Order: sequence, then structure tokens, then C-alpha cells
Amino acid sequence: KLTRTRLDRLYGLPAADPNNGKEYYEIAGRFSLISLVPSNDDYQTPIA
Amino acid sequence: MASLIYRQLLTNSYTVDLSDEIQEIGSTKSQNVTINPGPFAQTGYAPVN
Repeated sequence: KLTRTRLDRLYGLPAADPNNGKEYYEIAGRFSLISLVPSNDDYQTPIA
Repeated sequence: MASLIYRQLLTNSYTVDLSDEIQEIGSTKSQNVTINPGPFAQTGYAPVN
């Protein structure tokens, strides 16, 4: 709602302020990455 | 006689160690070079256009 205005019922996030004293905006989840990587070669090791 | 000098030159095989140790001490750089690669994997990239 918007009161004392002639443009009311504005829907969605405005551009002004989502802080409102809220600590943070938490969105948990997970990743899953398949990566080409050269640094995990445990193979070319010298003797001794 | 001289056969004994032949035998004696046979016997002194305990200084050839010194002979080779001198040459290996005054030898060149020693290498621990080591590689051992085996099968490949024939993998790559499959991007969409």
C-alpha cells in the first residue's frame, strides 16, 4: 500500500531502502564445480 | 716368477675402488632426473553455440 499518495499499490522492491534494520540478506546453498586443473599432479616426483 | 707378478696384478683389485672413486668424485653433475608418464585420457571441451 501507499497512503496519502495518488500513486499507490506500488509492487516490487523500490530503489530506496531494503536495510530497515535487517542484519543481512542470507541465501544459503551449495556449489558443484567440475574444473580442469593442472595443479593436482602427484605424479612427476623425483626419486629419493 | 713373472707369473707371480701376473697373479699379483690380478690380486690388487682392492685399489680399483679408489681409482673409480677418484673419477666419480671429480666427475660431472649427478642427475636424479625422473619421469614416468603412462596412459592418456583423451578428454576435452564440449561447448554449445
